[PDB]
Amino acid sequence: YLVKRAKEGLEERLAFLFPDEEERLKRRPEYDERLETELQVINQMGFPGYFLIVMEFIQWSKDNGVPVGPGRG
Amino acid sequence: RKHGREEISYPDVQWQHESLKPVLEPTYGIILYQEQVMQIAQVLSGYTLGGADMLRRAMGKKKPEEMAKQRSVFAEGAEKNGINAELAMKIFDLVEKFAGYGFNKSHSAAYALVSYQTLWLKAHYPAEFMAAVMTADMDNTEKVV
Repeated sequence: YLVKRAKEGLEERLAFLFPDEEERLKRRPEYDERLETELQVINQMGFPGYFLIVMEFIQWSKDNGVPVGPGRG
Repeated sequence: RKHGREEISYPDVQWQHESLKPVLEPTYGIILYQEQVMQIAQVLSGYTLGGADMLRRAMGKKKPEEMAKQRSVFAEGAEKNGINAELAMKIFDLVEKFAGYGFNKSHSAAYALVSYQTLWLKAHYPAEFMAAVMTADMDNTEKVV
């Protein structure tokens, strides 16, 4: 579930950051490789519930009227 | 070094290597960050990401035994990448000096983004924002003044 929402969240960001699809393809591999390298450590350390709680929490507070500060450690 | 009053080096006049240039570019060859410590171990000496984080951690503690081992791994790691050994070790001494002051770039950046947002707003629509600034310090007469 995390892998899915993260790959697909990255797809939103990618189209916002690089709205030229030619450039998005050439700039993309670095991000996918970084994404899966991180994904591997998160899953193999065994925290997927934790990340899910927090992502949902952060999103919901954006949808509704909670601005969140820059802090994230 | 930013304004051409001294030659820019990557990072030092003697102890520099051109592979450090993309890492140190934005800071004019000055080792400022925790994350630069880690990028230098990646690029110069071929560390794993996790072993790189362990070096920066060992640099925070500053312990006797600790360094001695990594000091050796970091020497033969640079040798294996064809980078000069004495250069690699003398750069390690500078990394260790600056690691003591090294601030967390990722922590600085998250907050600095918010500073830039308050900066852009003030420049482009700086009335409402100022009103908000006044509300933030509303009860203080001195600050309001």
